[PDB]
Amino acid sequence: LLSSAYVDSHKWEAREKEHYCLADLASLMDKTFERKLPVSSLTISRLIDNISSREEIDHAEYYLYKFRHSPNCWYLRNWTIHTWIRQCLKYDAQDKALYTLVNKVQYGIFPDNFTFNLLMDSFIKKENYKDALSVVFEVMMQEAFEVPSTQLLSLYVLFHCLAKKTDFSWEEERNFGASLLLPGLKQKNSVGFSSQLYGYALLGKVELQQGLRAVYHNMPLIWKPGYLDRALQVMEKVAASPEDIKLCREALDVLGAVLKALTSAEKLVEQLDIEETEQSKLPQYLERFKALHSKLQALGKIESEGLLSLTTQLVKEKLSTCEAEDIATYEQNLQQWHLDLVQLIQREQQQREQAKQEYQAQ
Amino acid sequence: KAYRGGHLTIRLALGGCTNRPFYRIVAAHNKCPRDGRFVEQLGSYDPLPNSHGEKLVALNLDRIRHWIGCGAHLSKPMEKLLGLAGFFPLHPMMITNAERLRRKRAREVLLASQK
Amino acid sequence: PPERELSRLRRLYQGHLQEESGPPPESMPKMP
Amino acid sequence: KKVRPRLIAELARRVRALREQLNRPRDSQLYAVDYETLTRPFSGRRLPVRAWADVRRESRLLQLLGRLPLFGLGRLVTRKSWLWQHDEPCYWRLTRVRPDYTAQNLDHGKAWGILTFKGKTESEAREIEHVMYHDWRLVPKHEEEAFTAFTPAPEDSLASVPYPPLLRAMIIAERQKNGDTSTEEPMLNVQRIRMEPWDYPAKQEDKGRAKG
Amino acid sequence: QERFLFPEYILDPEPQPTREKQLQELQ
Repeated sequence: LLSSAYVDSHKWEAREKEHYCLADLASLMDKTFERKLPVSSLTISRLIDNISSREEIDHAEYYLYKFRHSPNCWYLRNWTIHTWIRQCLKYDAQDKALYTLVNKVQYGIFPDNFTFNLLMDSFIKKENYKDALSVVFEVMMQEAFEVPSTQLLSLYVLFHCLAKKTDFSWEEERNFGASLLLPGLKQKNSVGFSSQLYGYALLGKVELQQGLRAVYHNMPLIWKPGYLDRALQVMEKVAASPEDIKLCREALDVLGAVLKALTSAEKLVEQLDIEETEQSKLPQYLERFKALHSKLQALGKIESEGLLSLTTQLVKEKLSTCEAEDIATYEQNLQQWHLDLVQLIQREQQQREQAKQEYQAQ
Repeated sequence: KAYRGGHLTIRLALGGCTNRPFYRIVAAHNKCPRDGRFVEQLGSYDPLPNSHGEKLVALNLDRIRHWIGCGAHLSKPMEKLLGLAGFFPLHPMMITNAERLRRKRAREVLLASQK
Repeated sequence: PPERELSRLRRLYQGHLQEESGPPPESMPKMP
Repeated sequence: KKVRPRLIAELARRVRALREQLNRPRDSQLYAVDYETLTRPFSGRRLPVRAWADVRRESRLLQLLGRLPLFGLGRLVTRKSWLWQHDEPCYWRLTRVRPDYTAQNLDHGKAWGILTFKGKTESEAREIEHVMYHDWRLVPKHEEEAFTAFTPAPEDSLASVPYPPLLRAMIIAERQKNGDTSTEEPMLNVQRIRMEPWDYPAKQEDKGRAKG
Repeated sequence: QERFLFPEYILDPEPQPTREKQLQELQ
């Protein structure tokens, strides 16, 4: 999806590596942890640079865990994370990269948007939609939908997965809904609004079938009830918006199906007893949905184009526009990272000047 | 005896013989025993109605003010007594106990009447 | 107090609620 | 008259101090929990009844920050207790963090934020309290502005209140004795008194810590 | 802001300093 110009590694590869035997820094880290002293973020960055093979990737992830569970984990480096991801791509450890990203809690994997898009593009190139879905979910959990490139990538992956997937489990529905609603809100176009409708429909089904806590627990979703109300609000907003904006017929159909299924078919109470429940509001929800769907078809704002097809159109059209700016920002980040590494060396040598005095004081 | 912490508190010392309660309103270090040492005695209180049906209370208002200023606290019974005296606002629990008693009376009247 | 506040307290102490009591009598019953 | 020095007493004092210092327990140890018995394993004390559901259902501040970059530094964090109690937006800006790395999931530690209570913010970022509690929640990056949108309600309130009857009578009598026949009522100013809700966050900096 | 210490050239404390021996000397 992304250009080979995007996949370009030349700058990062040309980064001013300090070359060592991986066992060198491995022994250094072992000694530091035996002493129970704090390893240096710079040290772990250099080890990540010195990664040179698959078993070295394994050693590096082990040391990454050990450092993450260390005082200086507060000093992780985005360039170090990017180097890790690039090395995993290099040595075909993409499975390990995905696992570490999922266990970001245990390891601290917090890649930038550029690295997220890199991993997603690699997965799609491999055709690994099943795992591109997981990467999209991790982006959702991290709340990193700040760029149209990532937004479009996630939308395309999710719609492809929906096309190739029929049976759904409520947790999968939750993940899909969140990962669509976020970039859907980000994208102020017909595709974004249709994605918002789809995600709201899924989340409302989850809310009414499992629980609003089940919806908002650990997700980047609000706890205010009325996801179906927000869906109807989105449809009304589209209807009142300029006609060029359209809602996907597939999104409308799935929303109608959700409403129809809900209508057809220890304990704690989270809602104020005076505020009626979605279970009671369901008939009004269905009536409003029918009226709004009829109004939208009358206005012609409905779009019968396939979700995946329209997303592919948008990807082929606007992606490169995003790619150029993304690569420019990536170069800016690369030179910033080089300057930051220079600063790290400055601090390390300045402190070593004093560290020469440990026994001198004695 | 050096006390770890503690603070002055205006409270009641329960003097008097068995079945004959009588209280000395005193300002004493909160950790000290109930009837033990006390910084200063501020008044007295006779819970049992006297021959005139009066629950006599003496409050040395000057010293009470001085000690409240110095930072002495007030035990709930003393706060209630001051509220009755009008020196302090009626205690919230005094008001709410009055209301609870009213509801109890209403319930009992209804039950007796509904025979 | 407002019904909103009464409902909020009901939510907060769900499962341990006493019979909500209205305003007390204006004066002490005399118990005829 | 000269006293016999208490060398062993001094040694015991110093040794106990040093032992406590060198075995100061970790946060992940102190504030652990058993979700079966709802008892803290370190001390074996059972949590109060009213916190059982919250402990079972909700999550801790660091338990959330562990799933964010920079430990979610700069994000707005709200507490479930605050959300339930007040309709106004309450939260911390979470300016700084310091987790207990020794924890397996890094779900304990300390934090510092700018308090916003009832929609009124503060002048500085200070230490959090109740970090170890379970009633915390995260404001999503989106919806942050809408959630924090607070309309300052009219704050005008009583300037003064009447004295208690007897104090009023005392003041009036003293005035009349002094000849100050000014009949204006005596009132007690209350603006000077800054009433705060009982659940308002307290100064964690002055709070103590558990011991083994 | 940030600082670092070096696991090389270390200066280290001791385990169980045993101030009991120090007082046994004192008395």
